[PDB]
Amino acid sequence: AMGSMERASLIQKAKLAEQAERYEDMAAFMKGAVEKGEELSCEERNLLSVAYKNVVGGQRAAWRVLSSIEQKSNGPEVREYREKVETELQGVCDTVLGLLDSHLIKEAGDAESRVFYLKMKGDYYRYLAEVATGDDKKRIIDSARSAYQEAMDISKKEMPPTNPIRLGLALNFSVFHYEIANSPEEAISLAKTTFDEAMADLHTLSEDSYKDSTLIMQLLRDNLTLWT
Amino acid sequence: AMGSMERASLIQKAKLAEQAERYEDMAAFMKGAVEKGEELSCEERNLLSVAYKNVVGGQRAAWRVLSSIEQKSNGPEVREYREKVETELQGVCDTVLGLLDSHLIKEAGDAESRVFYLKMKGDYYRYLAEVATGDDKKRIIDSARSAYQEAMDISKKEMPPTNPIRLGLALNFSVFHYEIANSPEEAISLAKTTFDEAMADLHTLSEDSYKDSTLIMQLLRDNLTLWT
Amino acid sequence: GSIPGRRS
Amino acid sequence: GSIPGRRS
Ligand SMILES: *Cc1ccc(S(=O)(=O)N2CCN(C)CC2)cc1
Ligand SMILES: *Cc1ccc(S(=O)(=O)N2CCN(C)CC2)cc1
Ligand SMILES: [Cl-]
Ligand SMILES: [Cl-]
Repeated sequence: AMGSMERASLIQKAKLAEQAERYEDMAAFMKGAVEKGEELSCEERNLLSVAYKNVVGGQRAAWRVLSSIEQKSNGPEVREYREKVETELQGVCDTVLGLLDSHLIKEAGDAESRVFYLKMKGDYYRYLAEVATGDDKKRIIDSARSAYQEAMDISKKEMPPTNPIRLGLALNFSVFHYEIANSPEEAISLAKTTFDEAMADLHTLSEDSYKDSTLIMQLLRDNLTLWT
Repeated sequence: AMGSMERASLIQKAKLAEQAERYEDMAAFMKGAVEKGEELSCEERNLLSVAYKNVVGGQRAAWRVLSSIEQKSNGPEVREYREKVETELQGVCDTVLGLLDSHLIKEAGDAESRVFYLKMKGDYYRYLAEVATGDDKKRIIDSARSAYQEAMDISKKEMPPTNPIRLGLALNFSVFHYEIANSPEEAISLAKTTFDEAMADLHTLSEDSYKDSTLIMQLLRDNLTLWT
Repeated sequence: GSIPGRRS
Repeated sequence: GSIPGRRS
């Protein structure tokens, strides 16, 4: 618990931890900062997101290595170790989801913060769904879908089609459709419509905003190239 | 503590952890395997060494990032966080040194195992010396020197000049001289003599041994190029 | 690929 | 550079 460290110090240390590539530390500092109870600024939300995407990204890559070895194998060691990594990953996803539920989402009133947190909620339920096999796997998938859908509804009402958070949300929801929901046609249609509506709005942007939006558009096009 | 897991299972999981790039896990499994009390085979020594070099390698890279930021800075946060990473690094080095002292070195009777463990002992005292500033920094440097020197004496009596452990020991002792002991001339002379005596022994080797030895010779030449 | 999201 | 020593 980071309860004895100042909020501003936790934020400063999270930035240092990023520079040092100490992502577990970075996540613990940002968890501490959230638990101070104040809303997060745009920059602080990004730090929270980057910390946990790196932590869970390493766990997911490890889980995929071990899952592949285990599939080829079919002693208990490979399964046991895959299970250990899986439980650790589930614990990190549950931690992030807990921060969003207590109480980041309910205090997020602006569209930019609310969309950001709901996209996170969809992503972390998606990572749970990647490893799920039991009685609640359908419910996990629906929890991801519901979070992404609420984020999409807000983003289409409140943000321009080139907004980078709106674009990244659509990208990740399209990956959800393709990889989790077994809806490749929905994934392709979402990615295409998102790309085209962004293209048509680029003329409104400054040079710096243009760079930000076109970077994510390229990720949409990369997926469309792979899927079609 | 890994006391309830079988030795063979710990070894198997250390190999899986390597494939999954889970080096902290890998180190904990290999620590558990050492604590079973049996000597380690050549392969098991390599697993132990690779696990801890990755763990301490990440800590050292982080410490250098933070130390550099702290030097440029001269709030307490940068120093505090550098100190936290430093203490963690010191704890890992102390853990490795403890395994070597209890009881890997004393049970190592063959030259190949004894040289391997003494080289490790020099390396981990060297990593302690990289961060040391207090009353015992000279003693830490001398502990590294003494371990490397005993390893060198055994290796010159018992191994051919192309033996990869002998070569890597000489490489790392030359780095100790250059970077820690402020003896660049000793570092250059050790690297040159090691390279030349290895060159003269390559004719005795099979194609596979030739590849193993020449790879480390290239690291010696790379340092000589940088130092001269 | 999803958003890498690994660098601030 | 010392021995990388990072891969078995
Ligand atoms: C989900 C998502 C992650 C990252 C981006 S971004 O890389 O465009 N960018 C991160 C930095 N902040 C300040 C702006 C957004 C977009 C979507
Ligand atoms: C200190 C040191 C580390 C690694 C080597 S090596 O890469 O040549 N090699 C590692 C694998 N084992 C089986 C042989 C040695 C040499 C020195
Ligand atoms: Cl609010
Ligand atoms: Cl023995």
